[PDB]
Amino acid sequence: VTYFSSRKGKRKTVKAVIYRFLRLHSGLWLRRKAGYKKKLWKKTAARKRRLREFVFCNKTQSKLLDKMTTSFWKRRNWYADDPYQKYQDRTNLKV
Amino acid sequence: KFARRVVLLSQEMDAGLQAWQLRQQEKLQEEEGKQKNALKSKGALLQN
Amino acid sequence: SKTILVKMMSQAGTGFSFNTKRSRLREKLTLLHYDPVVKKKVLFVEQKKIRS
Amino acid sequence: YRSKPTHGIGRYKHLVKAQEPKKKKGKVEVR
Amino acid sequence: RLQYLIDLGRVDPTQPIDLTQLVNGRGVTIQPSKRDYGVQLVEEGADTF
Amino acid sequence: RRAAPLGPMPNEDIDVSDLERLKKYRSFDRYRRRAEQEARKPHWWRTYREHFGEESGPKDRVDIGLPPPKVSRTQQLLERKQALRELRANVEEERAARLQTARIPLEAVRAEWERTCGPYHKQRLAEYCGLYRDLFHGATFVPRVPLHVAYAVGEDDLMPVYHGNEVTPTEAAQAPEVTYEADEGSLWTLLLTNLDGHLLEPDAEYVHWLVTNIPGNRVTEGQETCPYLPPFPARGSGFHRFAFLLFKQDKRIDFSGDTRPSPCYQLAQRTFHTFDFYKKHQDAMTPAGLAFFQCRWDDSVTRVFHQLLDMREPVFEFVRPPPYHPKQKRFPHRQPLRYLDRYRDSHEPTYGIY
Amino acid sequence: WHPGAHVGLGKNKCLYALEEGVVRYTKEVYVPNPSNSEAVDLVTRLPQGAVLYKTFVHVVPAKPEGTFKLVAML
Amino acid sequence: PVENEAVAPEFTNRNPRNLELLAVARKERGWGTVWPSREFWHRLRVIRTQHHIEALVEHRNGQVVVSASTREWAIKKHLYSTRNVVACESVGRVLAERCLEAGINFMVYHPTPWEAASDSIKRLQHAMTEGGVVLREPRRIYE
Amino acid sequence: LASADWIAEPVRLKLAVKHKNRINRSGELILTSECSRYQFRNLADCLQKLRDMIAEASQPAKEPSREDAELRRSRIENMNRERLRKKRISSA
RNA sequence: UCGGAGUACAAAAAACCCUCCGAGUGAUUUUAAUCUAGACAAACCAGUCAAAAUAACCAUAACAUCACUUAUUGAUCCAAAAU
Ligand SMILES: [K+]
Ligand SMILES: [Mg+2]
Ligand SMILES: [Mg+2]
Ligand SMILES: [Mg+2]
Ligand SMILES: [Mg+2]
Repeated sequence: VTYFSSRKGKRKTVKAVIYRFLRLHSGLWLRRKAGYKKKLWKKTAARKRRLREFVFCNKTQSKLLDKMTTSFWKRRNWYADDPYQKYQDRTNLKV
Repeated sequence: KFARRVVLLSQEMDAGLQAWQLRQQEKLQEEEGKQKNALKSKGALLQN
Repeated sequence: SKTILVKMMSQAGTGFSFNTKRSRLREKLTLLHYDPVVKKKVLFVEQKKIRS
Repeated sequence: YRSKPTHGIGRYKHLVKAQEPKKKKGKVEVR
Repeated sequence: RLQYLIDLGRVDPTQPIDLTQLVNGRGVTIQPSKRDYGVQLVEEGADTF
Repeated sequence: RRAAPLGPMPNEDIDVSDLERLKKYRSFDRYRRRAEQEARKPHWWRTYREHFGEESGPKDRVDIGLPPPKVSRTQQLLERKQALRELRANVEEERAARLQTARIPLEAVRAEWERTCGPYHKQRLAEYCGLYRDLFHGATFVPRVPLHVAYAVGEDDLMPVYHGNEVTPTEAAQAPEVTYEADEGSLWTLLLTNLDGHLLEPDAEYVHWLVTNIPGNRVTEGQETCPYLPPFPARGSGFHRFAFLLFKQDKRIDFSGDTRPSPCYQLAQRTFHTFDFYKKHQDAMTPAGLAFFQCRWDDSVTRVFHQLLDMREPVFEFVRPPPYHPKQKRFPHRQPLRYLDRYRDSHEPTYGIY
Repeated sequence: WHPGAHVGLGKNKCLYALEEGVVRYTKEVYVPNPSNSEAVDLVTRLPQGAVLYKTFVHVVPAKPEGTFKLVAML
Repeated sequence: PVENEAVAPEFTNRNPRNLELLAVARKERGWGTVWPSREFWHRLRVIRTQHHIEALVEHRNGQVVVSASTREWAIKKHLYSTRNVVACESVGRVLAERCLEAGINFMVYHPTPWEAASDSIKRLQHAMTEGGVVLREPRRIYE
Repeated sequence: LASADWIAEPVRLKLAVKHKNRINRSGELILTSECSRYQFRNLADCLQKLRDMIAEASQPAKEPSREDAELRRSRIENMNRERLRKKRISSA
């Protein structure tokens, strides 16, 4: 991670994170299971179903990815016909 | 402060003992209530 | 004895393929799978050889 | 469990005989 | 919010309302750079409109 | 730290040594019969019957009923055997029995079953359905005298009411008829009650029919106390149980405190407690018969609330408890994307300052 | 531990509760499935005075199936 | 207002068979390692002693509801022998009538594999089917 | 329902036969919806539901039938109670 | 690298260039679906079970089996094939 770039002096981002993660506005990150396209005939029906499901990331991983990406990707976006648009905000969270 | 603790501890043990005695009487008084609340068994005693 | 992995295409016209392990000395295999596209059991035949 | 009074309630191997299986190499009418 | 703006005089129904009047009324903020194509109307307060 | 068992071990009676001498089971059906007999004993360890509601185990049932008829076993033993030998010697019966071609007079068996073991079989039917629990609590009675209740539905069709049957309210719109064998030397009392169906109180039961001082068999000639009312179960909660109770009384008892008005339609006046009712007149009356049927909702119930009871029809519904979910964590770990949908309050999107 | 009342059994011999309630452990008799040749053979050779005993896991239900509520009074 | 219109918000039904007849009561699912499975409301228990034939209908609590056996004097005097194939038919027909009288229309029968092919049991169930009693209890709603 | 003159006479009576469970004591047909939070959508659902009730009742040839799990036991419990009803003797 | 037994005596975990057995796949047909409550396990990545519901077929049918059954296996990127 380049904290200070040599051209503008701002903070750069890691393009590896954005190509394989989705950030909801609540802070939660979204990812695909590892190995969901490798050797499907070998795995059982239940195992294939589990590997094809989106999963969340814990606090340390979520905190790690927030320091690897700039503030542009944490903004609030209103996409047209976005399937994840209803998951952006948390609700009924009693902490 | 020590004296008040002695009084407090002595009363709780005495109060706890009284509660157990009340429950024992309550259990016995409840048992006789069931006997004095059912119906007169006619059964085979009608022909006896 | 080595087995062969072949891909079987549905005979119902829909595009649905699942791989099955088959013995090499055996001839062409034909099974009765259940493709969700038609929601009914249809005939499946061996089409291609992928992995040994 | 060991310490429980109901230990060994499922004991059955002492009711039936050992019934030694007829091994392929040990198959012999030992009378 | 559209009802809220009218009651406080932020915008007026006598004059036609378009995107420009909403911006001058501080109702919504549009950033053309961030791939914004305008304002979409939602039905959150359709009952009390 | 081994402990000493609190009682005898199950398989300690048999000798471990000399296995060949002990005879084996040799069958699987013998083990099941032996296992089931062993499963009903009161073992000192924890058993399935202890935790799964054996209804307080052994209960000292209080018997309040007519004494059993006096029958001589010595004479009965000889006559029963003598009758069997005549049937045994019939060659034609052996011809049919061997060729697996014979039938029995089921109607004849029904008549004799009622006289011989009918009272005992009906006793456990009432206990299974909890009639005694909701009427006399722990007390129980044996239906010594047979009782028959039938409903006139068509021109000649007759719907019977047996123990634990199911009768539609349409068949029960009209008053039924009761037939039982009794000499003209005593009095009888008939009571029909709705055990479940009371609205305000859950521990009370309604009364649909009550006839006092019935002279012998003729029910109609007896004094009438509460007029007949068709069953009115709620549309939601179905299968209400209605029980016919027959009481035998020694003397003419003054049943005037329980008198109801002739056009009685106030359900507040139909509140009844059989245990309380039987408490007052325990000395005179004695239960002798029983017959109960199930009853669900139908179209004929609707007119009862409107025309007869002048009441808006109440409708219930079976409501299950809401599903259980764990406490929501701020950062769900390895959970599907649908984890947020479980705790969503409404599927309609809600906007804030926007 | 063999499964008991309101307790399932997975393909990997794990016990999972089927109804919400209190877990209880119990020693009961064992009557094997007749189609299981190995188990029925063991029962056959037992002496007449003996019965197999096994431990079981039960879940006594706590919440009732449901309740009736007034939804409309027409 | 109208004193007759007072209705409690929650209605309590004390009839034990109300949930069973609505197919909403809980079946004791589970076991699997033992036999017979105890997932039923009513079970038909047929016992063939060397002298008498006894058929039972049992609830899951262990109680017996309706029983029809050759040991009864009512059925004994009408049968030639209590240990025939005809005797099982008489037991089946008598129990079938009593079950209808008792309101029990559904029950579960789990026969032993060799008893399922036995001549008496095969024709015993035939009497039950024509007697009005139907096996294969209805599936629980929201099981 | 009786005074609703925007529906035909055969249609008006068929609604009472099929939807007699929703008919109030005073003859007031009651329809209720609880789907959406906005009352505009709730009212729209009721009107659309009312159209479907009238449309299927309006057609004389519209008489669909279906078989359900509860129907099987309903027929059996109805068939069983007819076994006891077959006796025909003089009644009260 | 992966599994079983002892060391690790009774919930779990627990080491050594410690003591002994194995696995890097076959045989067969019952060719084993979609969707979702709740949990075991775990640093992470991974692994496991699973009611209800829908479809399939006795027209109210989901555990592929056997060989100590437990191990019979490989992440991204990238490449090839119909997608
Ligand atoms: K009630
Ligand atoms: Mg913006
Ligand atoms: Mg854990
Ligand atoms: Mg299922
Ligand atoms: Mg790389």
